Order: sequence, then C-alpha cells, then structure tokens
Amino acid sequence: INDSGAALGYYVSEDGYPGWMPQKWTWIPRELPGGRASFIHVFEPVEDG
Amino acid sequence: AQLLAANEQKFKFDPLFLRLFFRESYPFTTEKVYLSQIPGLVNMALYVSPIVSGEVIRSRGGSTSEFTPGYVKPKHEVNPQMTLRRLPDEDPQNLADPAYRRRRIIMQNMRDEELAIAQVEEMQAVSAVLKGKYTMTGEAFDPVEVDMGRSEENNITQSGGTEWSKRDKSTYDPTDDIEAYALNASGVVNIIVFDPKGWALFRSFKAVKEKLDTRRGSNSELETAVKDLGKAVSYKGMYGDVAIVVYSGQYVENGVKKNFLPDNTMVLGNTQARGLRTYGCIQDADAQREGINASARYPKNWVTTGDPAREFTMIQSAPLMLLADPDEFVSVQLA
Amino acid sequence: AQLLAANEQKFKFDPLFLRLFFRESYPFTTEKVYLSQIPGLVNMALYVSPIVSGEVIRSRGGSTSEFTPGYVKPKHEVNPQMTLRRLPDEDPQNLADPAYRRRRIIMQNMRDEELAIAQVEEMQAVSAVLKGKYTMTGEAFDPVEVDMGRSEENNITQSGGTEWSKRDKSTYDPTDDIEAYALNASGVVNIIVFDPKGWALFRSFKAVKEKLDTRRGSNSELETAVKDLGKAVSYKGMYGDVAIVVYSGQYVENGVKKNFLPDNTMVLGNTQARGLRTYGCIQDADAQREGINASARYPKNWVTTGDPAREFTMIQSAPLMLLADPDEFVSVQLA
Amino acid sequence: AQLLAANEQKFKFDPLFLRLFFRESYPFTTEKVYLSQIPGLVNMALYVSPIVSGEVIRSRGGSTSEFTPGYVKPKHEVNPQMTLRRLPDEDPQNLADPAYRRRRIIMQNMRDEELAIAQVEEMQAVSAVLKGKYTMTGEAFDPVEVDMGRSEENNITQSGGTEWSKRDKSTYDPTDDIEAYALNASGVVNIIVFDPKGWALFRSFKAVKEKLDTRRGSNSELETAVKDLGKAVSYKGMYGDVAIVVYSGQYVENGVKKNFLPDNTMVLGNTQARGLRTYGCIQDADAQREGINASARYPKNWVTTGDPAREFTMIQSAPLMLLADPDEFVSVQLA
Amino acid sequence: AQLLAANEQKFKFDPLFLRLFFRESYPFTTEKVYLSQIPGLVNMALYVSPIVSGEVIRSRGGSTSEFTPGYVKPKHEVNPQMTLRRLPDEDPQNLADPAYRRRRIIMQNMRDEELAIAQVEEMQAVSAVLKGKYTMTGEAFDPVEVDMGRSEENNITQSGGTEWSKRDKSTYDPTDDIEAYALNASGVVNIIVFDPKGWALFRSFKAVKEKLDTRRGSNSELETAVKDLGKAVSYKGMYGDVAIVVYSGQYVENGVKKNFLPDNTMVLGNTQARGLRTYGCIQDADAQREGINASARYPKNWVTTGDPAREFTMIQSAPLMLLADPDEFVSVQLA
Repeated sequence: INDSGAALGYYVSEDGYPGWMPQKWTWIPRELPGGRASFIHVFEPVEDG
Repeated sequence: AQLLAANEQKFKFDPLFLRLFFRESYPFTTEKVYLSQIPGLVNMALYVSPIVSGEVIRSRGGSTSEFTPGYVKPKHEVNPQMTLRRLPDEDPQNLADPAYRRRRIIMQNMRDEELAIAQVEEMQAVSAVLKGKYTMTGEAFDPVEVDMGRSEENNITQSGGTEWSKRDKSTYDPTDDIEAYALNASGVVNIIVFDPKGWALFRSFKAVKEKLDTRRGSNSELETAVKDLGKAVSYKGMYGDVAIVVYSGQYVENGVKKNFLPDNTMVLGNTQARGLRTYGCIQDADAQREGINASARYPKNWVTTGDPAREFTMIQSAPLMLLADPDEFVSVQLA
Repeated sequence: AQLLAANEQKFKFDPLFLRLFFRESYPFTTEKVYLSQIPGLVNMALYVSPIVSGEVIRSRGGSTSEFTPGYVKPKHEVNPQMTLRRLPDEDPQNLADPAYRRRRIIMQNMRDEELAIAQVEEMQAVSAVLKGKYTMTGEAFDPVEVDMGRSEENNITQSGGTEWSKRDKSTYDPTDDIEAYALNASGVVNIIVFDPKGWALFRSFKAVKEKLDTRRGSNSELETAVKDLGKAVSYKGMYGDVAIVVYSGQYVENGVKKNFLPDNTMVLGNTQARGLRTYGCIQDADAQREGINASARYPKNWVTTGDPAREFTMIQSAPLMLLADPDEFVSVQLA
Repeated sequence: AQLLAANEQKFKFDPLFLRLFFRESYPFTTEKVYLSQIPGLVNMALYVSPIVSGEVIRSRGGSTSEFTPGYVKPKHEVNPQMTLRRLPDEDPQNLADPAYRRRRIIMQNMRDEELAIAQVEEMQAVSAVLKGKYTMTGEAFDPVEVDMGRSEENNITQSGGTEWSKRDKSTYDPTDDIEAYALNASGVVNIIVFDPKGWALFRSFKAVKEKLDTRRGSNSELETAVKDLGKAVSYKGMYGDVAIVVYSGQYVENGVKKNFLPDNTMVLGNTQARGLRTYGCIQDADAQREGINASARYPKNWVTTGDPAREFTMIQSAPLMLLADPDEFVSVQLA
Repeated sequence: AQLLAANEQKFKFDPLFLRLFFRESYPFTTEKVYLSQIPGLVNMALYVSPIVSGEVIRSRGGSTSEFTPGYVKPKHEVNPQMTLRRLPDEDPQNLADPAYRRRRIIMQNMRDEELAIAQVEEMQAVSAVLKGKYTMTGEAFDPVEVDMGRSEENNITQSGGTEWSKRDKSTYDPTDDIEAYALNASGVVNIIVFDPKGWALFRSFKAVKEKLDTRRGSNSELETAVKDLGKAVSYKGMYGDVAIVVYSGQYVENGVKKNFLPDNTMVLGNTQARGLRTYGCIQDADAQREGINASARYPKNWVTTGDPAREFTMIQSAPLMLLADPDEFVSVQLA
C-alpha cells in the first residue's frame, strides 16, 4: 500500500498442498486501471487501515 | 513431533535367530518375566478313567520366574540441518522441503533404532545359545546373570582330548564328533552353522569335502532365508544329511567393529527349538494410558520446550529373550 | 547443445572401492568437507536414569573439518566430423544423421568423462587405503595433504626383519604374518586382495597352495562382483577362512599406461569399512539456480558463440572421498 | 512467553572495542570459524598483460581455519514477584499490571543479558589485544587457545632494561620509548590509552606534562565517543601529535569486582585496525527453522511446563572475535 | 550484467598524492601522452609595444611527447555463491536475495578494483617523486622508462660524506642539511614527510625534539587530510616553520605485503607542485561508441555466453601520471 493506505497489490505465496511445496510470493494488483476487477478483495474492516 | 502411526518399515530382517528359533513372543503388562506365568511346555500325557474326569491342570509353575528385561529406550535427533540419504534422483526438491526431509529422516533415525535393538538382541541370542548364560548388565545397573540352564554336556569342548587341528587333514572324518555332540542335544540337528575359520578347519578334512554336496537339493525354506539375508548367513551347501551354513555377522561397537561370533564355536540343535521373547513393561506415560504397556516396541516423535528446546525420536522396548530348552543345543569350542 | 536429461548411462562399474567400501556419499551445498558436520559414528552408549532424561546429543564435533574437494570439471567436443563407434550393423543411416551421430557421440563423450572421474577417484581410493594420505594437488593449485590418520602399525612392512622372498618357498606359512598384520586392524579381514606379483610370492609358498581352496564355496556377493567386473578384479579362490583376490587394474595416463597398484602392497581390513564420499560445491550457474549445488555429478551440452564458436559437453564434480577409520586397514609393503 | 520482536533496545554502548576496532562481523551458518573462508585481506597487487587476462583469484586460503566460537547461552527468570526498577513516577499503576511488569522486566532481564555478553566479549577483546592469545575455556569444556599470532616485538616490556619508575621524574621524556614501541607496530599509533596508574607514571615525567595539550583541539569522533561513554573511557587530552586516553573499565565477577585492565599495560596501534567478529552456529530449533543460524544474537521468552513449570528469557550467541593483524599492536607491560 | 550507472562510490581517499600534488588530469582521445599537446606552463612574460600587437602564442612544443599510458583493465567475478560482507544486522534477508547480493557484491568488487588501480598509481607516484624515473612495464610488454628529468642535485644522498647515524645524537642539528637539500629544490618545502625509521633517526637528534612543536597550530588543510586518511599518513606535528609527516603506507602484493616507501628516503618540495594525470585511450567498444575514449575510468557488468558462460565486472583505465617539474623535489636517501 501507499502511505495513505491505498491497496496497490498483494504477494501471493505458493500453495502448500501437498504439504511439501515451498512458498513463492507473486505480485497481484487489486484492480486494473480501467476499472476491471481483477483481484476482488472483499473484506469488512472494523476500523481504518 | 509427528504421530505414532508414522512408524512404517515392513523391514524385518533379523539374522534367523529371533525369527526362526525365538518366535515365541510374550510381551507383558508386568515388569519382569514370570516363567511360572508362561505355560511353556504343558503337562501333556495323563488321561482319566472312563467314569469321571480328574482335577484342573494349570501352567505348571516354573521354578524360576524373576528376571529383569532389558528395557532399552534410546533416542536420536532428526534436526533438519543435514543433507540426507538421497536415493538416486527422486526429485531433491522434496528434500529441500523441511517436511519431507524431517519425515524421511525420522524414517532413517527410527530404522537405525530398531536395527540397533535388533543387533543387541542378536548379541543376547548368541550369548544365550552359546553358553546358556546372558549378562543383563549396564552401567548404573546391577549385572543379573539370566541362565536357561545349559548343561555340562552341552558345553563339552573339541580341544579336550584330540583337536581337529591336531588330526589328519586328509583321512580323519569329523562326522564321528558330529554325532558325538549331537546325541546329547535332546533332538536332531539339521544346521551346522559355523563361524568362518571354524568351518575352515571343519572343511580342511578331505572326508568333509567329498562328503558334502555343493548342490542346491533344496531342503527347506533355509535357502529362501539365505536369499533374503544374503548379508552374513552363507549357505555353504549340503553335507549330505545335514545343512552347512556359516554366520559371519558383525556388530559395530562404540569405536570399532568385530564379529558377533567368537573364534571357533558351534551349537548343535534343531531349527525348531523353542525361543521365548518375554517383554517387560514399557515406561512411557503415552504407552500406559493407551495400553502399550504390553507390546514389542514403541516409537514417538516429540518436542522438548525449554533448555533442550529441540525435537527427538524416542524408541522404547524391553526384551528378555531366552531359550526354553538350553539342553537343546550342545555348545562346543573348536580346535 | 542438448538438454540435461540426456545423461542416461545405467553403467556404474567402479572397481569395488567406491561401491563397496565408500558408499557413504555426502554431497554438500558448501565448498569444503566439514567432518564436524558429518555425524559419522554417533556417540552410542550412554543411557539415563529411570527418573528423567539427560542432555541433547549432537554430531560429536570432528576435530578436523576443512579439506578441499577435488572439483574436477573436464569437457570435450562432440563435433560431428568423426565416424563414430559403429556397433555392428545397426543401420548406419542414422549415423549419417547429424542428430543421431551427435546424440550418441555425446553419449560416448560423457561416458568417457565419468569413467575418467571414476579412474581418478580410484587413484584417490588406492592412495587413501594404501597410506592414509591423499594428495589434493594440481598445477595452479596448492597441494593439500588430506590425512585420515593411518597409524604406524597400519604401515608396518614385510621387508622389515625377514622377507617372504627371504624365506623357505616350501615349508614357511605366511598365515602367521596374516594374523600378525590382521590383529592390529580394528576388525576382521575377509579379503586378501593382492597386486599380481605380491600374490605370486604369496602363493610361492606351498603351505599357501595346499591351504587354499580353489573351489567356489560361494561365500558372499563378491563372486557376483567379480562376474560383473571380470576386467581387473580376479577371484583367485578360497584360502579356507579368507577370500583371495588380485587387483590388476591399470590407468592410462597422459602418454603411457601403468597399473594402479604399486609393486607389492597389501591392505588388511573388512569389506564393510566405512567410506565417506563428501562432495563439494558445483561451480556452475545452472547448478546453483536449479539446486544442483549439492549432488554427485553434473553434465551439460552447450554452444559457444564467438571466437570458439563450437559446442561442447561439460562434466563437473567435486569428490573428496576418504575413509572413516584409517586404522581399519593395515598397509604392508611386501618382500 | 512473549514474541521474538519484543527485543528492542537501541542501546549499543560497547567500550570502543567491538564498535571501533572490531566492526568486522562474520556470523556463519557453520559451527567453527574458518579463516580460510573469510577473505580478510585480498591478494591485491598483480595485474595482467595488455593482451589477455590471467587466472581466477580466490579467498587466499587462511592457514588456520578452525577455532571454537564461545557459544554463550544464558537465561534468567522474569517471574512477576518483584517490585521492579521504577523510573520516577511514570504511573506505577502499570507496574501493578502483571502485563507491564512482565514486559519491562523482560526488557531489564534481556538488557542485562546482552551487557553480560558484551562484558565477556570485552574481556575477550582485552586478552586479544593485550597478548594475542585468547582462552576459549569453561568448565565441562576443553580450553582452546586461540592465537592471532602476536609477535615477540609486540610483547616487549618496559621493565626490561630501564624502567620509567627507575628514571628521572623531571627530565626524562618517554616519547623516545613511544616511537621505539610504535615503530614495530605495522602502522601509525594515534591513541595512547593507558590503564590508570600506567598513565599516572607516564605523566609523572614533566616533559609529558608540558608536552601534552589539555585543550580539545577536536581531532576526530573520539571526543564524541567519550561523550557517549563517559563511564570508563577518559579523554585526558592531546599529547600534541597523539591522543591520550585512559580506560578504567571494571567487570563485576561472581563475588567481587575488579578492573578489566591489568596493573600497567599498553597497546600501541591504530584506531582502524581490522577486527573480526566471526560468529558460530546458534543451537536453537527456533533459530534453525527460521534461519537465524547465521546471526549475532537470539532472544526468546518461553514457558516450561512440568517440573520447572515457569517462564524464562533465554539469550543465545556465539562470538569468536579476534584481530586480523596481531602485529598491529605492540603490547607492553610498564614500570 | 548491470548498467553503467551502477558505479556510485563517493569514496575518493587516495593518500595525498593524486589528490594534492597530481590534480592535473588530462584524459585524451588519443593513445599516448603528447606533452607538446599539454600547455603545461605557458610562455608567460612578454608584452608588445603600445602601437600594435605581436604574433600568435601556442602551446610551447614540449620536447618529448610520446609515452605509453598504463592501460590497466582488470576484472573479477561477482558470482552469487559467496556469503558477503555483512554490515552488522541490516536485514540479511536482502542478502538472501540474489539481486541485492549481486548488486552490493558488484559494489564490493568494483571498489576493490579502483583501490587496486589507486594503489598501483600510488606506486607510480612514489617512483616518480623518489627518482624521476617510472617503469612502464609488464609481462608481454616492453619496459618503457618514463623520465620527468630529475636532476643530480635532486638525487644527492645523505650517506655521502657524513651520515646522520654517524653524527652526534644529541647536539647535531639536521636543519642545516634541511636547507642544504631544500635550496636546490626550485621552491619552498613545507612538508618533511618521512618513512618511519627515516623520521626515527631524524628525531633521534635532540635539537630536532626541542625544535619541533607537538602542538596543532593548525597551518592548513593538511590536518583535515590526516583526519580523513588516518590510516597511513601521520601528522607528527610542527618542526616550527615546517610540517612533519610520516607515511607508512603498505601495498599487499601477490603473496606478501610490504611498505610503499623504501628504507630511508626523502623528497623535499612544495605541497602545490604540478602533477599531470595524462590518460590514454580506453579500448572498449562501449567506451568508443558512447564517447568515453577520453575519461578517467570505465566500469561495466557483463555476461559471457558460451564456454565461460558467466558474468563479470570489468574496470578499464589508462593513467600515465607524472610530475611537471622533477627538479621541484630533491630526493635523498638517508643514513
């Protein structure tokens, strides 16, 4: 995120099934600039930030 | 710390002693061995008159019923800091996993553990059927001599009188001595397993070498047993009537290695001699509250929190294997 | 330039040293050998009182843990300008193909490569168990002496005192010397493999020739090993108790060929002596970014663009095989 | 038991040794120190002809690369039964909280811990640059002498020949001895830090007292260092060319306290001498499975369940700090 | 392979020679140095009559304008197989990154590179102002002697006639020799920088020690220069009129280390002597097609594809630094 908190993207660790895959973190933006909803991250925040 | 069920080997390859002479396992819920408790041989002749029947027959009260099983509980670490045994090129990426490294290293650790208890059990077996005496001993533990009762005629010696070394290497036949020692064995002898140089001076006699049959002439499952354990039991062949085997097994002690077998020894007896595997209590709270107080072995994987904050594999057992009939085998030291 | 997977041989035929005494492979992700890191023999006796358990047991800190593995990376060309090894009449039309010629010539090249590293490894083995010293040396490289620690009684000489050549060729028995050198070997000796003329003057004694058994009397898998490598290991037969073998292997050096073995030498020890195959880092960017920094060997086929615009097969390794117990073998120079 | 991140001090106030001469930290993933592994000083002169370039340059193989780091892992209890250090009147209601008492008491405990390891490290430093020898020793541990290699001319003594006490207290100038001991120091000396009475008899000479400049004449950041550690380093002033300092630090041992410094000693050398802080493995399962095997320090807060059912703070480290050039400092015992 | 702009040091700490006497840099687009091309000192006196003006004034045609610059282009590898210099605890997770390890290792590699060229340049400087001769030499390269033209009175020796060692250590004043050698120096001398033992026997005279002022009496920025390079330049103090310095810098050659300075030598001259840093062509296709044929230094990071399929850091330069006035310094070998 930025200093203002705007969620830019995410680091997706690699799957762990079977219980012996290592995790590697991959970049995923929250949404495309044109308004396209690529990574739909829906959560209820109890407070700011 | 992994569960109890992660104890799969399917590797039972003891050298023909605990699997062939000493099948007679008796794990107990009680500490010691109580030979009076074991039925052993049953009072097995008398009938009753054709009017009514007689009294109640019991386990016939073994005279000595108190010896200390060898409660052996070693352990090791499976700390994921090593590179492990890499079987050829099965994807070392899973070794790179701490999960797979830790599970197959507990596999390796525990297998070392039961083969350790197996080799100490084989030393117990070789003491047992070579002198009838076993030394239940260890530091910070009193040495108890556990005696089956091997008789003097079961301990008669070849060096007494005339030695095979001090005989004609060409015309003398040690078969005469073979039945001489076999007669007072309370049965028929069908394996003549030697230690290496013992068989060497046995076969040094010509009569032996043109009396023995090198052919298979497959008599029993002993050939299958040798094919299984092609390591230290060597099926020399047929001596005609009897099978000729040589055991050259070795134990690798604290700093050195040496053979199980003494220099020149022999035990004459049957392949179906009765061997007891009495097992004592297992002193592990897990074992008691899940009922493994009466069993063969107990593994566990477990984490210590605090000063030795680590994780270990622990193996616990308590064997006191003996022979039911010490007179069944005649133990001879050779020339 | 062909892929990594084009490295199929199924040809592992090392002369009974790296396969029988030195099975104990330890490829590392780190440059040197760290004998402190290898567990080796484990501290393997003490138990704890039947109240609580004791401290944590580690790899027992090897005193010397720093030697340079022999990082050997040779290469060759597989330039499709040769006529190749033509196995009898399997359709030379595919040899006419540059594809088949190039693939089976990389086959031939790489097999030459691992047999090269195998023969240099066998020279390392013969230095190791003949003097306990190994010369990690090469031009533009400092000579490091890697010593397992072979003791003086493991280097006692037959020429000292009375020589077998300076003895009765008919009545003298060198068996007395056999146990004399075997007693201080920290174990039992079961192979008496000689170099050729060493076995020649050994057998020159009559007592040897009527004490040895020419018969099979198949003791172990050593007969199978000889049948496999019928090239330079020769199973002379039984000396009764012990097996008699002769090694006459030869290395073909830069301009000439000569035997691996010195004139008249012997090592007395077991067939199950512990041999370490510690392996260093593999200095290849491919190896690091795919995790072959800790492995045995690494092949590759690869094209150079520019001045040496060609294509090569490259083989990389880093062995520093040694013996865990140098005292296990007594090394004797013969008469 | 509180998390690892509760290890915030921002208090690094070591007495000018581990921060100024011994900045050169080398925590390892391996047990020992391998001076061959450390590049140290690089082979740093040769070029190649203007046609092609030469061979590959390595870490130039340190002759001795095997010493045991001082793996120090002490601990304490933070049992919430004490009244604690109450900083003046910051709301003792939070001290009444077990949460705040426990967290700031783990703060206090751990800070005692790193200052303990710091003071033992400073004793190691004073041994190191006063004799070139360090005693890696402790009960239930073999005493290893770790020697950087301090030369004899670096151990020449003032009492030999004529003593400063046995000299004119008014006219004699010890500057002559100053350059006499500084010449064989492999560099320029710019601090003349004494132990107290050593500086006392140094300044007893008048020539010293009218040669020294009491003024600031701020030369470097050493004044800032003294202002920081106004405890035991005392910036006496300028002796003109060179800085005059006195160290009177004290360690409080098991039952008594005494100064770090011996009675009358000196080390002549630079402020930029190269000091290595090689660090060994950290033997903590947490450290290995989270990769803190190669680091400086490791704290933890942790609960024991069972017999010592309590909660502790544990600090683990393994320093083996030494000096790269023992010849850099001339160590003199004074009159 | 990283871009050219990854060449940020801000570390220019040459020992007061290339920064204070030899500021006069002349990188060329042409191979050699053409002293006729350099204006150097300009014909700088004549005017013209108050009617018209005279002819055109040129660069006054240096007599010798052909010497070979020391085109030095070394390189190294930055292969991400090492653990690197770990500055204390700045998040070794980025070292775990190949990206950060590779970038700061190219940082370390290249800084070693320019300090290498700096130390060889300082050897060139010490040869230059100690004898006026420089050996442009190397294997597979002809040795060109580059002479500024140091005169005989600039090479007069202290051992000739009466030596300072062969003088009164108490009453003799070497100041007389100081002006004796300073008079034929074509200027004023304001630094008397010695090699260590040279200054030792200089100060052995009492007159020196009560004539010199140990006080700061800060004359110029030379104190700031010493504070910057507190390594090997040592500001002894004031000798009254003149500054007393000692250089004890050392170069670490192929297998050993030794001081830059000979046993006992001196150069008498000014701090503002004119020093030329003529620089030749840079033989790198990148440098030519981007116009760095006329510059100081050139770094690059670059990958080789093929046989040495790797990645390297390459540093290229071509200095031929000399002194404009060799007569400016009188070079004396001492007693």
